Amino acid sequence: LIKHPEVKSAIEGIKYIAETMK
Amino acid sequence: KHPEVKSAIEGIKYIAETMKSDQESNNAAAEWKYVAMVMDHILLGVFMLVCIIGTLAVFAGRLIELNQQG
Amino acid sequence: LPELREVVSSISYIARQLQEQEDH
Amino acid sequence: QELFNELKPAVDGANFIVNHMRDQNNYNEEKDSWNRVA
Amino acid sequence: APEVRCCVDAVNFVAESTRDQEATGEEV
Repeated sequence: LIKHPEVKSAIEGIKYIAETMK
Repeated sequence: KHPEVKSAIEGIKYIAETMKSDQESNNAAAEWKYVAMVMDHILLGVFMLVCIIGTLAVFAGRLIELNQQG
Repeated sequence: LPELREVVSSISYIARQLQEQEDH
Repeated sequence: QELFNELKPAVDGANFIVNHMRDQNNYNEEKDSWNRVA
Repeated sequence: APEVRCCVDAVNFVAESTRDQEATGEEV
């Protein structure tokens, strides 16, 4: 289920939000 | 159900509730801003009319009286 | 899955709020 | 399948949130560049 | 499986950051 490109993009997005706020 | 997964779920819920509360507070402020905006329009009209009518009330009497002597 | 349903509701609410802010 | 049918609005919303944050960050970066030019 | 641990950590970081903003805003 993770392999779906939208799921991967979403996961990288949450990581991006966290890093930007840090 | 790891403790951290439950903490994450509560985190998403907390973020949503915080945005919701901020939305209510912003709407409540916007009502006051609307009231001030309406007052500002009424006062604009009133003050321009008072400017015109006060100028005329001060000057028009003597000006009319002098024009009647011409 | 009540926890997942509440999470989806929260995420959808956040997305809708950001979309409304974009329109504003 | 149906699990994803229930999780798809959440994935789409998360992607939308991410795109909105990224656009805002780029916008702020350009504003900061203008500030430095000034 | 980077998803489980690392994205839970990211979401938790967002939540605690929001809490800190709320606490700081209550003091202001």
